[PDB]
Amino acid sequence: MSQLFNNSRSDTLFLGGEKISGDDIRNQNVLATMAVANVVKSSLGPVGLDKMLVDDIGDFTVTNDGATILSLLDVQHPAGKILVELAQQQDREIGDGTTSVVIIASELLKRANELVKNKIHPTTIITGFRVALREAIRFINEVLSTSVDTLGKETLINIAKTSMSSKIIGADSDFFSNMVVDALLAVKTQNSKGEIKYPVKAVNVLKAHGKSATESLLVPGYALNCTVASQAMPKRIAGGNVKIACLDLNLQKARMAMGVQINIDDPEQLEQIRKREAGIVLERVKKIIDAGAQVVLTTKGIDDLCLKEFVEAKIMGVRRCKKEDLRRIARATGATLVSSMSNLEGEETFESSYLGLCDEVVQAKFSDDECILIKGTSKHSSSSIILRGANDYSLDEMERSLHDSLSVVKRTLESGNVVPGGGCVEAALNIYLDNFATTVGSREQLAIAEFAAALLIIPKTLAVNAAKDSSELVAKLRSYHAASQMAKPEDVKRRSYRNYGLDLIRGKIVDEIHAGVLEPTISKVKSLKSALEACVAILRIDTMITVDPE
Amino acid sequence: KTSRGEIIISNDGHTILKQMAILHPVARMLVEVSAAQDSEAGDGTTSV
Amino acid sequence: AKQHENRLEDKDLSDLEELEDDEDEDFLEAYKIKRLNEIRKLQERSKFGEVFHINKPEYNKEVTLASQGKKDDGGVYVFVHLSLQSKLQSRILSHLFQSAACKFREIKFVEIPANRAIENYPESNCPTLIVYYRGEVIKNMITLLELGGNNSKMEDFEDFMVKVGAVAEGDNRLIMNRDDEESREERKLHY
Amino acid sequence: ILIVTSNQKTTISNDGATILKLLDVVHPAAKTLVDISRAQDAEVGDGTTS
Amino acid sequence: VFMNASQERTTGRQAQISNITAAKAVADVIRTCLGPKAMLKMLLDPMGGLVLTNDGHAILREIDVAHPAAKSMLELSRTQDEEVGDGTTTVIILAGEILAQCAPYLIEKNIHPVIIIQALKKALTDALEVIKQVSKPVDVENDAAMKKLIQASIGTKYVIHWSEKMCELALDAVKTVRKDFEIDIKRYVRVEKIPGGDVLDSRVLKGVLLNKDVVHPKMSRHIENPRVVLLDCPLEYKKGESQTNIEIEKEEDWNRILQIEEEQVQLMCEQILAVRPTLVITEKGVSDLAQHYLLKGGCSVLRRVKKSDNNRIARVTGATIVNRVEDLKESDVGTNCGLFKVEMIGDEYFSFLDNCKESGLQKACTIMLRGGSKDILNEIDRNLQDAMAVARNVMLSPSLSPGGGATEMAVSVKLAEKAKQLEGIQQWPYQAVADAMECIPRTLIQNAGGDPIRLLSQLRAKHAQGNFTTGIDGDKGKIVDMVSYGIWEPEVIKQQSVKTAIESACLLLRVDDIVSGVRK
Amino acid sequence: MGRPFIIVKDQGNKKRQHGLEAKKSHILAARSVASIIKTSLGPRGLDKILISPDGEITITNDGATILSQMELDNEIAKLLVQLSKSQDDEIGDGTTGVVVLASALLDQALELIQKGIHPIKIANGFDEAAKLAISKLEETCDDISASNDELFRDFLLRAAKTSLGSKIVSKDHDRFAEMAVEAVINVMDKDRKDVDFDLIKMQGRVGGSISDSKLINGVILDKDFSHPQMPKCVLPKEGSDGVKLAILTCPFEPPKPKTKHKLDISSVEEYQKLQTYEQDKFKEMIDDVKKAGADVVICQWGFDDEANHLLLQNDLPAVRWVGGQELEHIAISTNGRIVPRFQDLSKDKLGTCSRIYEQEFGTTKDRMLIIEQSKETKTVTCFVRGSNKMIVDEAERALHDSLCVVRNLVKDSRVVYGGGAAEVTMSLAVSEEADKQRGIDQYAFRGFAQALDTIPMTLAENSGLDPIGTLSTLKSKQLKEKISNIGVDCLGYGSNDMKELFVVDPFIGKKQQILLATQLCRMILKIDNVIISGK
Ligand SMILES: Nc1ncnc2c1ncn2[C@@H]1O[C@H](COP(=O)(O)OP(=O)(O)O)[C@@H](O)[C@H]1O
Ligand SMILES: Nc1ncnc2c1ncn2[C@@H]1O[C@H](COP(=O)(O)OP(=O)(O)O)[C@@H](O)[C@H]1O
Ligand SMILES: Nc1ncnc2c1ncn2[C@@H]1O[C@H](COP(=O)(O)OP(=O)(O)O)[C@@H](O)[C@H]1O
Ligand SMILES: Nc1ncnc2c1ncn2[C@@H]1O[C@H](COP(=O)(O)OP(=O)(O)O)[C@@H](O)[C@H]1O
Ligand SMILES: Nc1ncnc2c1ncn2[C@@H]1O[C@H](COP(=O)(O)OP(=O)(O)O)[C@@H](O)[C@H]1O
Ligand SMILES: [Mg+2]
Ligand SMILES: [Mg+2]
Ligand SMILES: [Mg+2]
Ligand SMILES: [Mg+2]
Repeated sequence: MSQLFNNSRSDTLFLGGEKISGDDIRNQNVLATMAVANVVKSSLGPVGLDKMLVDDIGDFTVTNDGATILSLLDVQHPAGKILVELAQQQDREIGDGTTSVVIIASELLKRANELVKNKIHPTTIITGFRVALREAIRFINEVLSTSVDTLGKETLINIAKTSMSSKIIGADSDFFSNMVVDALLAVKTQNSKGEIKYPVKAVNVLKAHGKSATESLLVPGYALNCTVASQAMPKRIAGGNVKIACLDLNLQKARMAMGVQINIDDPEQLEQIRKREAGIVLERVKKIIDAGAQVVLTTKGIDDLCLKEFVEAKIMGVRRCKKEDLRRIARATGATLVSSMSNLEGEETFESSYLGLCDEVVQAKFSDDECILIKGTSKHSSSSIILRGANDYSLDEMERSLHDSLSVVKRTLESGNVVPGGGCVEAALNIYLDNFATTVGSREQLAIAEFAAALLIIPKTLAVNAAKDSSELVAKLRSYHAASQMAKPEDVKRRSYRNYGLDLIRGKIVDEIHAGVLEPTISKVKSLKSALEACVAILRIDTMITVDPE
Repeated sequence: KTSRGEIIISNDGHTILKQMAILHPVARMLVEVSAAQDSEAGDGTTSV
Repeated sequence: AKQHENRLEDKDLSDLEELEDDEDEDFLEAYKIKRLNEIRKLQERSKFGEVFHINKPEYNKEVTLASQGKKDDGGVYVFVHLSLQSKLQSRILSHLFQSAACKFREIKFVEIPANRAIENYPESNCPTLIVYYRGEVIKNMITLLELGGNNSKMEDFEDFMVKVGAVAEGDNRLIMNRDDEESREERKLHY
Repeated sequence: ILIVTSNQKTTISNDGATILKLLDVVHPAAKTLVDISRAQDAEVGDGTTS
Repeated sequence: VFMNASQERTTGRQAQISNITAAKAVADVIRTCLGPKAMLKMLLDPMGGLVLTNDGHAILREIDVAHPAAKSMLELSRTQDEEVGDGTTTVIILAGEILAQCAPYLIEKNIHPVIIIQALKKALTDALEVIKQVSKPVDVENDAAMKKLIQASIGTKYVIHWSEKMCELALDAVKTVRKDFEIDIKRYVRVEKIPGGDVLDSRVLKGVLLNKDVVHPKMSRHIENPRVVLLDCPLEYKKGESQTNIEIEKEEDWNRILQIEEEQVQLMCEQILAVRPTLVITEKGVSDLAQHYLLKGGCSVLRRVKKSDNNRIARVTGATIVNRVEDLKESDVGTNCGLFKVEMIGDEYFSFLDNCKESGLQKACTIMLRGGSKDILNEIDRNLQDAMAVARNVMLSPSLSPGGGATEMAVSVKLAEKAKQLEGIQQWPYQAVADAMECIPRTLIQNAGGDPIRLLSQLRAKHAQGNFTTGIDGDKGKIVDMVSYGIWEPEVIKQQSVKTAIESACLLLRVDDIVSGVRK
Repeated sequence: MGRPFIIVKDQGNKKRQHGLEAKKSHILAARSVASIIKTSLGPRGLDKILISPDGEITITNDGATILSQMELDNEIAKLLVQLSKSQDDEIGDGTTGVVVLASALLDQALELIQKGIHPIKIANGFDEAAKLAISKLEETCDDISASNDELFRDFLLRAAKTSLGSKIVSKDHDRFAEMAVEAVINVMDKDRKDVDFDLIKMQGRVGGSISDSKLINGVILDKDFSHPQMPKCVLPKEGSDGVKLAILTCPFEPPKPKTKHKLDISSVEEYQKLQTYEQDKFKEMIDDVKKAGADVVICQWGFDDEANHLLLQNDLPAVRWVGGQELEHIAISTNGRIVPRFQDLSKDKLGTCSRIYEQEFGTTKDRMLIIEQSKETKTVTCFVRGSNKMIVDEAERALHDSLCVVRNLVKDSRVVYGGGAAEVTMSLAVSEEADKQRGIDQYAFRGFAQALDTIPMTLAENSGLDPIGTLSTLKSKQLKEKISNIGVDCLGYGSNDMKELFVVDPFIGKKQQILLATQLCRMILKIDNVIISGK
């Protein structure tokens, strides 16, 4: 919208870029926000559709998440970098509402810039949003609903369908909702003296393009993507109570430390020195072979000198891997990760307590790949996810989609209270805040009124993505909600309305309880606060100063 | 926006004047006055 | 490419009739109507044809107004001659004006004594040739040493008129392009 | 509003009739405001800015 | 300006139009590469080689398209090759049609790209049902039917004339790699090539085939019962993991240092002669001093052998991978070796290792190829991968689906009949699934030169009345039932074709915009 | 939206400005233009050197001549070029004062723009202050029309010496001021007087010194006679002292029509006849002039050769090639009228002159005629000299400014007394009304008061006197005493009363300084958007 660039000024000489002031900055900041808001506006909801981004080397990424699509969009403008880092803050903390928090912040900066043109100060505008948000969080506490009289895991299933939607695997949500809920119940633990927590990225994802997403097999146990050391080893260990030994010790032709320089006068010492230098590693592996470790795990590789005894003793070897995956194998099998084998006494040894326990271990072939599937752990249960698709780009889409689905159900179990979805929260907060500040009167009624209209952009964005009549749904949403808030406490039917709203598939008003649309209360909590601080950071900017690079 | 890739928001007049690279030396003296006001008093760096 | 253009471009209305039996009628008569219209424009523009022996009050009109013409920017070139009967080059240039006046009727040929033109003009600088066009002086020419001097010919004067934009290069009236009939007769026999 | 075209001739004005005439508009949608301003200037002669 | 984008944003309906046109363009390149009368394709890579083939996977490996929607179609061939190993062109040609038929609706009747996805999963669920019903089981131990099953894919290749030998070649190789569930893998299937010779004398031989000869001339070139022992370390004197740095003071030390270099190689050689092997295969290089005293005992020394071949030798001879020589015993020594012999070929020497043939570890083998040139070898080698891939599916799944487009045509008829009873908004994309499934017989009729108008009309008239095994004869171009025609394919290839083709459409249909040139 | 975003052509060269900072450059740009000409104000001023692109050089102190023919970039300074010019064309004086006074209003208005008052409201305060200032000056204005012509003759010297005092011509202000006054005595009608400025010509010759300049009554010609053997000085004889100057449009030439024509010449009979035709024409020509009794004949175009000798025989000199614009001015002074043709020539339409002479100027090969008249005639022509080309141009412009200053006295006899007396008188008038009418525009009245004080402070700055003692003395004295003709004495006299110092200015001249300044600054303040298309 800005034209006729600002003139280079001779009275104000600053090194680097030229200074520019006035309303053009907030116009340029909003224009920079629309450059990123229009990108994420189309990929919202189930009816929303996403786009592709090439990496200039033939590779590309078809992305639904707001954090991923903005991470690859390196925004040179300063105001856009705030929203880019906000989505990186949003997905790491909560893992939900990454698209809505950017859309809420864009609509706020739109109407906030319109209010600044209406000649009210931004300080009064910010005070209007904070008092409104403090009442909004108070209203979110009123509309909570505790799960009760529900048969089995139905509340965890249908709430996952809301997060599973807006993806390619939303059609298969009936199949993935069971295994996703069963996966998080398998990695349950105890911490902080009774506080229930689950670990971050505990469930694995293995990229095996193949049969289909419908036939994704839930292996009740841990899975690891590693190649066999020697191909002569057995790929299936029979018999129960298989002992797993987790290590981080190297079994190779080891070298002496840096500050050792061997110097000998006798020629015959080279025979013993060359054998003892290799034989010092044999003392480490001879003790663990006698302990009966059927399958050894290690971070650092194993050279061919020590792979003979494993082939002769029928022991499975493991090559390089990540440091974090072996920690959870030790927790599930009951082993202990040893950085360096030793003992408190003056002699080296290896105890039996360091060994794990599992029922069965086998190397399954996922159509080109060697992966050691562990199942039936004794100490703590575990789980893994076998993703399957048409091509590798879809598997990458399935990775972050499950990461969002796992994150939503993770925060669902932290707090039993839930809130409905489908724009009912935004539709109720609109009418609730319009009624608010009528007694206040003078100045903050216009600021809070436009704030209430800013939250309506989400049910408007979901409608146009469906390519349907949007105002017909907005007339039903707001009116129904209003007729519910005004109503007597004693009116069952009307009160219920407070509970339902927009539907994107059939295009009519139906109940969310029977439909199954549901979200956590934590997803809306601290989402508007992040959008509020995002609006405050750009709205308070008057002039822009740019220094050229040296 | 500084020369390097760092971005910083600033209401403080001392940090505004510090990050702004001024070509005129007399106007550059106000950067040191705000540094002096910041070191001695620590309040009212723009009022001076 | 030029072989197709030479049929029409390199033939006047009198020469275009040669291709009446060979070329198509619609191809030929379409261009003859175009060339016929151009001939009619030159007849309407033929407002001159003899040397206008003028005097000064009039200069402020004949030399300059004419140069504006219609003011359709109908400009008109006006060749002035500051004559001086004592000089030998002046009488030569006066003969070239009357010879060119009979041919180029669209261009105005003006003559006046040099003593009556400018107050106390240098006699050594005479004869002087000025060329007006739309009120602006296109060329302030000095004595005819550039055009051969005493040995100036009609061919040299016609070549100067092409340089100032007064006559086209491929005009059939110029002696450079107006080949003799005996010359073209020998070309057809030896072809 | 002070406008200076490419020919370097100063032209100060208050009404929007001649301001839009000086600025040669390329965009067709922005020419709609210029056409009504000249039409309002030609018919009535007031309210060209409003 | 703003961020590195907004060059020319293809948004709205025109973006999806380019993807359907781009996805259709990939199938048009290999439209003629289907059926028994399929044409070959010579692609020119920029390095300097050449790829002569008709397989859609090998064609699409070498091609390079600068478009992101077509690259997702490019990756589907790797899904089919690294899952079964047959029907890669079938996957690419079917999806093109699915994206194309769904297009009319997307462009005009405005059905949103999510309602089409819901229609396809119910079509996918019904497709597996009718494919399960149309397929008939078959006995796995019947060698007469197994040869006809293996040569179904060979018929669409150049070596159909040698199909009597290739089925015997592939059947013996698959049973060797097959482990007694019934899991097999092609990493031990050696693809060693020999330029020149006739295809008739080419045969599989139990064991390995090296490219090297013996080192010393006195080594026995013909051993009755070889006893192979694998070594990983070199026979050279190991310098050690740390520097020696011997401080020499007396004159009798340097000759001692050079003498222990001779005695250490004696010590490792003498303990190898405790079991008295005939052939010692070392992974790393060998020294000149050590080979003589191994010959004094009667061994045979070779050059450095890469351990990809030593792992095959370990399963053939039954030996184990051994690096420490001090722990060498008599139990880990390879035995039951058939014969040892070295032939003379002008390219390089070739050492043969035959097996006695008489549970345990799975046995490996090497398949001899005697082609006409280098490209003929690579052409025939890919045919074995396509032919041996068929043999795995019948063992993993005893089901057997009819070929010749009868399976996909059966999907077309049932989806078309059931589309009338599926009244609603899902009826239009559900009925469009049958329009593409009837194209994979249409491509066979076009390559055969017949008119697909009356043939498909005659096909649907006889498919409901005659039988479920009706199909088109690709050579003659007439309707011939698959029972009398005697050519059948596995049902697993039909599953991956329907699953991968529909699942590819669900990904590409969700594409809204295309923005190129963001960053690396 | 795409990466291109175009609405008008050539957006790269066009750049807008807006906000308070955009207006800040405009007033500060006027300070640079004002500060250049700030030192040239008053009698102690210093000239400016100008250089054209063609290499022609000139020197001057007039604000309109300085700002004119100068290469500028900013548009606001070009408005000041048109300002000074405005005062010059109409008034011809006050070109530096109106620019300095306009900049003073802008400098005082910036402080107020800085407080939060709208710019149009500031200009409304100056309008009520300006009308009250000029109304108060009109109240304390003295009229000199009641006096007779003798005392009124002296008042022209008091004002002519003022404007000539601020130039380089002031080495003899008593001498050259008579030249500016005596020229207007010959054109005034003595009742409902009009200047008739077009009759008064002005020409200066580069040569000699400025002290040799003497006023004449006639027309100065820059051309020689038709033949050099004619007598230089021509006197009258026994009766009819007027020389009977005959003026002609058509020269001595053969008669012929304008249109193109060819005279058909027959056999030898017609060839010999036409020789007698033109030979009898010249005999008829010389008899016609001698019948009229003319002594000097001038034509706009040159006579034929034979014709140059035929006039020389009868003692009948002639000048030739007299410019067409110059020919009309000769007839007015001589009380004659130009004949269209020679057949209408008679005694009544001939001229009248006292004496003429051909004046030589050193070794140069040029001739100038100097017509003189013994009695009071209609027109008058200045005769300026100097030792340089630019000093004659400076003397012509200094005399032209004084000629326009006395021109205002003829059409309007109500005069004032400037030099800081009118400014301090008008400054305290609005200040005394500011605290009576506090309102919100009191700061605009105070800004208008302090803006008027910059002029006498500039005169105090250029004269070296202390502005503190000078400004405090005028404010304290003028508030006490009602006499309003005390100002800043720049020449260093002991008394500041201007009754004795012989300084007078016109009311129309001092009024236009405030009107054109306050009316321009309204336009300068109303600019918000500033678009400058780069060339
Ligand atoms: N099946 C559904 N029915 C109604 N609304 C839905 C459904 N699925 C998702 N939504 C709505 O779409 C919005 C965005 O969902 P989603 O795209 O999964 O999250 P994000 O905004 O983090 O990408 C949510 O606020 C939710 O209310
Ligand atoms: N709540 C308030 N109401 C009115 N004026 C205030 C308030 N708080 C501060 N001020 C005024 O505003 C000024 C703020 O100065 P400040 O911005 O703190 O300087 P700096 O940021 O350089 O320390 C103070 O000088 C004070 O007079
Ligand atoms: N004396 C007044 N009182 C109130 N409003 C006025 C007055 N004069 C003008 N206006 C308002 O100012 C607006 C703009 O008028 P103006 O810009 O001067 O005319 P135009 O837009 O035709 O150039 C009009 O809409 C009018 O209502
Ligand atoms: N002899 C044949 N007659 C008719 N159709 C055939 C014949 N052989 C193969 N087909 C058809 O060609 C398709 C692909 O077979 P094939 O060429 O073996 O695989 P690929 O497409 O990988 O080369 C099969 O779906 C089958 O229906
Ligand atoms: N001798 C003097 N004594 C007192 N005041 C003088 C004298 N000469 C000039 N002034 C004052 O100085 C001012 C100078 O004006 P001037 O510079 O001649 O006009 P401009 O500024 O247009 O060039 C006059 O208005 C007059 O009031
Ligand atoms: Mg989501
Ligand atoms: Mg108006
Ligand atoms: Mg095949
Ligand atoms: Mg003056």
